[PDB]
Amino acid sequence: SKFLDRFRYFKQKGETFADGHGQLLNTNRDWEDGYRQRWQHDKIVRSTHGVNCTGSCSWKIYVKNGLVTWETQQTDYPRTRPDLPNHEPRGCPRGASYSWYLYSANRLKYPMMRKRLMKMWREAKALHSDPVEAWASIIEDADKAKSFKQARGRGGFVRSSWQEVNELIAASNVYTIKNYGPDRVAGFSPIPAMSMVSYASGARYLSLIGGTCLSFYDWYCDLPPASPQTWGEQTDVPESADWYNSSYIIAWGSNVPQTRTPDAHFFTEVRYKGTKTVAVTPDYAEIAKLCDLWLAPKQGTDAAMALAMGHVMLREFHLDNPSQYFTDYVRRYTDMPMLVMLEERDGYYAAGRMLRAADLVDALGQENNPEWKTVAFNTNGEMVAPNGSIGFRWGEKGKWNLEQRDGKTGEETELQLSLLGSQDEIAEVGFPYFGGDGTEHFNKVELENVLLHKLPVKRLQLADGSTALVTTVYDLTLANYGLERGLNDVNCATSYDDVKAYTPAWAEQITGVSRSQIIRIAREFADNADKTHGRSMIIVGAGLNHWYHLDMNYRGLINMLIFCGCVGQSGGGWAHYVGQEKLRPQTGWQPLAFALDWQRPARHMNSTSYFYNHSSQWRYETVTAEELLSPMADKSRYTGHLIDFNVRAERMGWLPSAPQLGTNPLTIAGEAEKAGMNPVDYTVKSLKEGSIRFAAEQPENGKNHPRNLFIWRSNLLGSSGKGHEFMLKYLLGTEHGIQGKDLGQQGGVKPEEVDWQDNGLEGKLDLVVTLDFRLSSTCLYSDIILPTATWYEKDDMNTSDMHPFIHPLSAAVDPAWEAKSDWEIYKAIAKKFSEVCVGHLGKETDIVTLPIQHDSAAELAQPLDVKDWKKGECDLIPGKTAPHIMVVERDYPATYERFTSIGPLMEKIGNGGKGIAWNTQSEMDLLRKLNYTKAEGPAKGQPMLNTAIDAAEMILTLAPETNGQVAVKAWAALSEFTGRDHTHLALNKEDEKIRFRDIQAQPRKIISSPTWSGLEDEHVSYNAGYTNVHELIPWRTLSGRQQLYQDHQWMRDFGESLLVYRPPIDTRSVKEVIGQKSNGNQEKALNFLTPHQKWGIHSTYSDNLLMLTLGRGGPVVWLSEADAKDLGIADNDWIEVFNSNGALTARAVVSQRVPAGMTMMYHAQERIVNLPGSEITQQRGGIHNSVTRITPKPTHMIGGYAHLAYGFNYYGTVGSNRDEFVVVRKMKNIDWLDGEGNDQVQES
Amino acid sequence: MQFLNMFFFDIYPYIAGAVFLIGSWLRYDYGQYTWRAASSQMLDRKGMNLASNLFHIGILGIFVGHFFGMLTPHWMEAWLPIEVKQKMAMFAGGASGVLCLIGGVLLLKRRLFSPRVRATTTGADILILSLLVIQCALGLLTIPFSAQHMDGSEMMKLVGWAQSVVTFHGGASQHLDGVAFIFRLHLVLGMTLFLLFPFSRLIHIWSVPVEYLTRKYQLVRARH
Amino acid sequence: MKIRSQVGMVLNLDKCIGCHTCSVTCKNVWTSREGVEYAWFNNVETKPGQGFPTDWENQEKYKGGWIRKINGKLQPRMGNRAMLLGKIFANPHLPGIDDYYEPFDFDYQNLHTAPEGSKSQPIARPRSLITGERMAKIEKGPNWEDDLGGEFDKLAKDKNFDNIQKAMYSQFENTFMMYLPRLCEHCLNPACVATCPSGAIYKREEDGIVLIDQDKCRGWRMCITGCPYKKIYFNWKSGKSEKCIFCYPRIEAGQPTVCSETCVGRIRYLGVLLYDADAIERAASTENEKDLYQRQLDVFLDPNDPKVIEQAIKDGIPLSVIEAAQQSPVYKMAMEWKLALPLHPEYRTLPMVWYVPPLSPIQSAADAGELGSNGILPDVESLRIPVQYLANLLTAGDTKPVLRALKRMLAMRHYKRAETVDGKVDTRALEEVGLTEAQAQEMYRYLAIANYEDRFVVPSSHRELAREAFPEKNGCGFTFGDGCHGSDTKFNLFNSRRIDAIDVTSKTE
Ligand SMILES: Nc1nc2c(c(=O)[nH]1)N[C@@H](/C(S)=C(/S)[C@H](O)COP(=O)(O)OP(=O)(O)OC[C@H]1O[C@@H](n3cnc4c(=O)[nH]c(N)nc43)[C@H](O)[C@@H]1O)C=N2
Ligand code: SF4
Ligand code: SF4
Ligand code: F3S
Ligand SMILES: [Mo+6]
Repeated sequence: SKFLDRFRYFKQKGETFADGHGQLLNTNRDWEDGYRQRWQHDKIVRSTHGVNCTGSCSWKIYVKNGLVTWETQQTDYPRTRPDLPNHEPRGCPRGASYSWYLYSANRLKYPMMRKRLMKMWREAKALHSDPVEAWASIIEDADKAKSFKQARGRGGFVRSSWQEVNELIAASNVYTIKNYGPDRVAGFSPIPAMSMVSYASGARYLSLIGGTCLSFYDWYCDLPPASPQTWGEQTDVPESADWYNSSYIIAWGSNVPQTRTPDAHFFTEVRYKGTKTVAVTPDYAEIAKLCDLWLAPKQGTDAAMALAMGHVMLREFHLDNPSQYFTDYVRRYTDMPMLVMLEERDGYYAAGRMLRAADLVDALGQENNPEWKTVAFNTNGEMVAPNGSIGFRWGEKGKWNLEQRDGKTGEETELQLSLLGSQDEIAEVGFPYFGGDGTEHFNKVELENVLLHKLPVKRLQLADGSTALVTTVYDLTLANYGLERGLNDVNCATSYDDVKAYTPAWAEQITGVSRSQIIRIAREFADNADKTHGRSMIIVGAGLNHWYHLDMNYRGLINMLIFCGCVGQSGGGWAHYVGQEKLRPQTGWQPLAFALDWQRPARHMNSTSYFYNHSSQWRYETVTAEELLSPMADKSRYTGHLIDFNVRAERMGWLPSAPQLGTNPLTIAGEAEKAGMNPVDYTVKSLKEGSIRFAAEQPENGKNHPRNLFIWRSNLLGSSGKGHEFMLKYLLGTEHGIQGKDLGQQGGVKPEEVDWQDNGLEGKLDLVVTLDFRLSSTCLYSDIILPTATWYEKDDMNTSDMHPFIHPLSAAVDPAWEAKSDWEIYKAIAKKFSEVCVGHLGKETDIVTLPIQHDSAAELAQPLDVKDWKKGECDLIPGKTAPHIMVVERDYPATYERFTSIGPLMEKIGNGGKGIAWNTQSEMDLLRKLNYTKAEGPAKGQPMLNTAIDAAEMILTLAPETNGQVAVKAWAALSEFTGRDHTHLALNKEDEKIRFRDIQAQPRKIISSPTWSGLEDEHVSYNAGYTNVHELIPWRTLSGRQQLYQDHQWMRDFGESLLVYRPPIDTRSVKEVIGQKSNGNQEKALNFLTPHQKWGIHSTYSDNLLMLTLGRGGPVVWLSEADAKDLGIADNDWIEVFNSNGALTARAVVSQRVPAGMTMMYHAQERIVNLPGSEITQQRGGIHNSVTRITPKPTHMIGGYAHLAYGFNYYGTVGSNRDEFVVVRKMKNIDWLDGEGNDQVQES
Repeated sequence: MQFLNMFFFDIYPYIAGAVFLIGSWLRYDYGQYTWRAASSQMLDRKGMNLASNLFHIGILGIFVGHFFGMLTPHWMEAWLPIEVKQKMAMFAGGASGVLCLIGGVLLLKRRLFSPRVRATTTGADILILSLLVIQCALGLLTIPFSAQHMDGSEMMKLVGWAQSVVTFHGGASQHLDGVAFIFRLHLVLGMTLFLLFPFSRLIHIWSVPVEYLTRKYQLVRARH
Repeated sequence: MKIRSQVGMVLNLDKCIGCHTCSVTCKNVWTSREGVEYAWFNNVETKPGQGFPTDWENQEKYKGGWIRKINGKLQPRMGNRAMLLGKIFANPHLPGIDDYYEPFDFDYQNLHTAPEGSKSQPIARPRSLITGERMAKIEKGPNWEDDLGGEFDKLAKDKNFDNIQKAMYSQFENTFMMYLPRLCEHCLNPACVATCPSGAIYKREEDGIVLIDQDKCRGWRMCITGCPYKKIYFNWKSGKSEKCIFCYPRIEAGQPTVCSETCVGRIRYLGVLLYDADAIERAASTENEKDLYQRQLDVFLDPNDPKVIEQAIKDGIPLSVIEAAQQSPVYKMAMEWKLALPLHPEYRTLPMVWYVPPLSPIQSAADAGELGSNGILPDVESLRIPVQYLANLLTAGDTKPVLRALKRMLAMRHYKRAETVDGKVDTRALEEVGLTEAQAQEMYRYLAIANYEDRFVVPSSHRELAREAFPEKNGCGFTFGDGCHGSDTKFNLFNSRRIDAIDVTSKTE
């Protein structure tokens, strides 16, 4: 009795202590069980997060009372070497809050359908027993189609059932494929590395039926085009553990603590090892808190600082006191010794294409691909074609390596870098300079559009009898940087204080960063690299990569690292971190995701061009190609709208198309037969004649736009969708907030490759299907919402660039309510499709266009120039001057059986990637035992793909990163090309086989694979380029070395053969709308930056109450105190940000750490929480992408040129966005447009 | 009338008393987590300093007065005759009652109309406070009736009844013969508060922290 | 002399990345209930700032902690026993919900149920978790000032800017910010325990964790004012107060606290500290507040000293606890390397959660600078965070111990750089700060590599001692409601018996 216990008052008094200050009591403490019993749980399950953060962290999911209650990080990762800190616990605040979603008020529990669409669907089924015909009756009726499309984003969702939605979806897919083409059906899903099988689910279904799989890396602008340009690689970087091996690190435009949270400790801890760190950000970012020095250059001007730093490095470590390490490094690993041909101009010369073996008399002894082999002079003045050039990769074997040998005599040779001291004469070469251009918001330095430099040259007698002047990339580079070499060049610097194209003094004016800082740090960085042989590193992110001229920002940093021999050395190099793009078991996953085990090829598409076209953002383009050309380029050869360049790129096989042709590709085979010729020849003839045209030429004719779109693992319409209002208008057909006029309304120049119509086609998408576990902004605007399983309710796998571990997502409990995993959702759709298509689609023949692929022999397309077959400049040769034209047989009724089984092509053809292939029969035999086999039907005897685990095991068993047996066969395949053994890289792990159930027990480190350039070793950390530098494997570039010189016609004419400073572009989105809809408050133009947020990963977690409570309770925008005060804006005041593209509403965060002139709305707060109506559009306030618009860059459209050839997510136009400017002002009327009668008014 | 008289003044007082005691014991042994003052101050500090202090200082003055006024035996007699006690009760008790009533009304206005407090209140909090406000008002209303008998004849009856009840002497109701009805009501509502006591926040009264005044500052609990 | 043990905690602010993961995990586990939804046992604040609750460090306003009277005796700033009781009807210093923030939620369901024909896109508006009413706007949150969110003049009201000419810090080039994660200090002389009229708050003898007994607490809400760190939160629903429980359910078996194991930056260290309970009052009542830091160090005992070891055993400290104390990272950082410092020692509570001050980028200068004593690495004099600010936060205004900690961290860096870059031994910086190579290497092992087994050295609380673990192991958790838990006397009105006890006594002795 607690009451009776009170009588033991005195008896429970123990000894007093501290001279009567304290009393020890001997009383009951049973109440303590109250908190003990809260901590107690049923079990813990290992799982992770399928979100694009790059974290890839393994968590303990706690189940209590049979429900998911909370999570804490696993700490059992295999420990790193004793001299390196371990990875545990990893994690971040966003991930710690995921458990909130499972039973939250925003959880999607049942399949939903727009009421208007349901009403018509059911009324249609009552008149049409066949669902395909029911869908037709609705979609072919302008009034009916419009009734549900205009209802998008306007409420009315009603509970449906899996049976109903699956039938409608299947029916719509069949109708679309049958009447318009399989490529009129598409799916958008990104970053497969965060949940491999989940991505594969939809991609596999789409690929089987011929639908288009949209890209994401380029679309999100995570792809740094400078990587493919410089290394012929999409993106390969050192692991975070490798930062610990560096002795000098610069965090440039990378907010490590905030955007690389679980890895940040490697950065803070390496400082204790004596490593110096420098932060380069315009604002006082979180990263600055962790560094030794904070440099704050004007945003967007970073390339200027990088150029100045490189200037100092070359001057002091390459010229004045030549570094033995650096000199040797650039001699063997760069294209600097390579020879460049000079083009005759009026009074001077321009740098032309690189000299090729084919340009000389006996082609230098090279009979194979002589036009694809670069040339240089050896130390004995003799001309030679060194091993490693892209020409040695195909058509021959054993010479595609970086051994310093003569490609003809196979003898050892030493390449010479500079011609200075052996030149026949000195010639003046003009270099493009843009540092004088720019908007009023950035400082400029006036010099001359063309800077003439004195270059040492040599005259050569070409094979065609003509003569030519040549110089090395090395000399061209030193001149470009403005280094005086004794030739008395007026445009070269006499000192660092000399304001010349590229000095510290010059950069100080452009960036605002003190010249002494630029000098001191460049020197320290280079000195460190010299002492340690390359252990200087630069961690770079979207701060620099999301600008229109991201390539210049990157090549600037890249050159610094190359000049100091840091690329390929542990503790040094280019450390690019953006999205989670590294799906390690690549070649094991690719066949699964794109049904390559059954049919080849699939239909990949680069999304930036796709949306620029279909959401009609090109109809509002303000940027012209002309204003981007080099001042030394023939303007008349580059006329047309930016989209015209894309259309031309497409027909030349440079970039993919989608839809591909203006005619249903399933009908071409029939016509070919009647014409008495095979489909391929028939298509080519039709293309030449114009009877069949690329769909890109007429995107608004009514048959050339996508009609069915699947969206999963993405919030396209609330996060990544640049030009939000354009997507709503043109893709959705709903109200929109576009403020400006299009080309037609302004009477501007219409494209010369694309048809034009004053009133663009709207509401192009017939059906929008979104899969999610929370009702996102995208779901809000969809026709059908499918409840998917959370990451704690399904099995899958996850890997990342940050660490070498592969671990799983696991179902802690069966999916709640009626949710299903993505794999099961698409499997069910594939099943319904298979029955609904009977009588409509059978064994069809599909004509598929495929762009010239990088890492395939075809990459050696156009060697010396650009020829457009449509212009009659050359013949239409698919796979060389045009895209490959492939024939694909599809068994539509067998879609489900194929989806659920591993196809016969793995055994008939084999597997491979990155230019190599191998036999994988043993793996298929193993899979038959692990997954069991089909008992009968179309896939009888084939391994099964019933569950997500079966799919995961397929990935693990086929990939070299997860199966030592495959790893050895992969390295063996590569060895054939290089002539050097590389199997020693995996022999010691040949018995290793990672299994799904083992990684559930403990994450497993992967195996060194030729798919990558770093090693998974216990003595050396993973470092990109390590294999190129230490195994002498060439970078997949024209020269085989790190390419400083981009000699492709377009690269030269757009002024980017060499890195140069390029100021932020003028989007011209503000001046036409500012002051046009005044609310009485002052308006001001500001740079609109969208760095990634702290209270979410993109838009995921944005609606999570924990993140909203720790943040500011909803959409907010950061403003400097000066700008806010100028505008009369107080902290937390409602403000509106807008321009020609649209408008957004949010609350202000006023801070001193934001420099005047810029505003930051962290990336992705989306459109579902705490947003009042807009005073500009009179609609719900928009989002950050309501004020952005897609503007492509021609240099990102280049294809059919070695390293500049296509690859899904490897190359293509990017969704840059930091150059944007917006009008900002305090809101007056705060109307919520919800009928609650709870609106406010902000006075003054 | 005589039936109701014996019920309310001879029977009801023991029902209320039994419930009060066993209810308090049972809630203390089986409901420690529910044994709290239930402060609502943090949710709305406005006016609480004045209101709560007036109410508590006032009601404590009343308690002291009622306690010694009705329980103190007449023999404890020459210095404090009944009519002197009555004057003390009317003036000292009256003043305390006014303080109490003002505080109580302010607290009730707050509980009912302050959004944060009203939204988080329990029905019992409203009921118990409303009854206290009414009881205090009834109490003050007896003063003009006591004033009609400054010789203490009325008080003698009430004290007689109270002492009979607490000493378990039957026939307690007979002491009330002739007392003004107002006193009748006050007594019944007062006993009713004792009945409801264990099922309301009033249990906080049992916990007046007297021992704190002589307790060592630091407390440490040994393994147990 | 009475030795007691406690698992202390040290947070390395130099490695804190201000991510708040620690705050989210604690919330999910311990405070997601209605009544404490606004309470963050562990919360992270960006400095400069006023914090959560707003201006909690302003004791003149909140009256937290202890004061040393003229006669040398200690008294809660709140008032002595009688003064405190006099404030019980309405605590005049009590922080209001607005001082924290009004907890909110959003009407997500409107996104799902919005009717067909809506004139505008539906949205989820905020609603109060206190009243259930629509909120026109969210105006406050527990981390409202995150990353210098707010005008400098507002953030600079920060109590720690006292005695500092702060104008220069309002200039862009001189901008600075740091993170201050904090939980309950589980003090040796807790002001909360001393200010609770019911005596419901107590410090556990075996591990020093301070708890608020949920049975005994009467909701007097005086303790909230007493705590100078404002780490006790009133549960507005239950009517009782709650606070960080130092995750005792985990500590009891030797596991790290949730916020410790889940700290992404790997900045939290857990280790035993042996202290002389008999010296607590003497130390806390030292005349000069700048002596409190050292006075507390003097209360900590050397775990490797056989005199201490034998006394500990005599006083009942388990062998495994003494062993853990001998390899305590907390003892090394606070007593040996002098890197860790108390949080606001001037409150006189003898806090047990200490901090290593943060380094920062060098300050703005006229030029790029020159090589200093540490070469290309910073010298303590060049750091941009004003040392006086850090001293106001950790050492009662005395910059000496702060400078020593920062200098030593930098010295370690200098020494390690010579080793790993130049491949040479350079003890110059270490010698200047009084560190040996061995100490610098151990510092490096614990601070840089920081293996899990080195960050957390938590012994068992030995729940089997002085108790009956056998019957408890067999019957704990069957919460059928025997109504016999929580009291030592066996008699109970419902005529029941404890489920986890043995009632049939052995008759064979
Ligand atoms: N918490 C969290 N983590 C995530 C994500 C998230 O949404 N939330 N998303 C992923 C993904 S997909 C990406 S692409 C990255 O996180 C982007 O982060 P990063 O730090 O590189 O970019 P960001 O665009 O934020 O830029 C980083 C900082 O650089 C500064 N900055 C901005 N503009 C510039 C500039 O022009 N020049 C320079 N030198 N710096 C500039 C700024 O401080 C910014 O925060 C990554 N992990
Ligand atoms: S969201 Fe990403 S970074 Fe955060 S805990 Fe999850 S996996 Fe790790
Ligand atoms: S988890 Fe660790 S690093 Fe992150 S805020 Fe908390 S204490 Fe700092
Ligand atoms: S004062 Fe004591 S009674 Fe409870 S509310 Fe605080 S622990
Ligand atoms: Mo990204």
